Amino acid sequence: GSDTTITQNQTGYDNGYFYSFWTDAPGTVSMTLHSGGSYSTSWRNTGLFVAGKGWSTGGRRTVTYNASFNPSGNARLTLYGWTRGPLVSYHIVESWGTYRPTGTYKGTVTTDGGTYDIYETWRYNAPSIEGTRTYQQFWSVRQQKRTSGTITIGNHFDAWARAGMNLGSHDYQIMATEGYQSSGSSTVSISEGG
Repeated sequence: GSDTTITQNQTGYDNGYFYSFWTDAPGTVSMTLHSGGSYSTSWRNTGLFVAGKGWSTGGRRTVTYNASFNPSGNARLTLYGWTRGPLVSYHIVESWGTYRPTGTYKGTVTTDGGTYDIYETWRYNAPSIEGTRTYQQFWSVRQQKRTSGTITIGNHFDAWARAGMNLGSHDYQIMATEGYQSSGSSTVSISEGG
């Protein structure tokens, strides 16, 4: 055999790609690690989770992904990442389930054949790569859903910066499946390149 299925919070390297798996509802969600930059998830009556593959150090890299994205309920297909100093999490949302994420609207960016709404939100006393903290979240949310294509990440970072949304030093960067409650599955493949 050889793919590996995991169910407990962890990060690591699998098949040459960084991966992260996090949930507050152990036993209700799992992640299966495939060749290269690919993984699957499955969840049933879950709490909160985020899982994906990518890079332990994020940056402006152009990336291309392909996904099967099958949420029953609230979920997102996202290029997701973290920075420190300042501590920030960001989300480039390509698709979503029942709910389309929003926040304080700060403009749009048109890139990779689509137009994205830019938002800022704050999280208070929440889980983060630095423990329980209060910090900013940055968002680009596509105006129409898609489940494959290229993301020129630098274009998002630049647009955020024009709106005063400043990033710190990069920690990890993954093509993530995010979920809140309900059930579903995904299979996601990510790679550098256009």
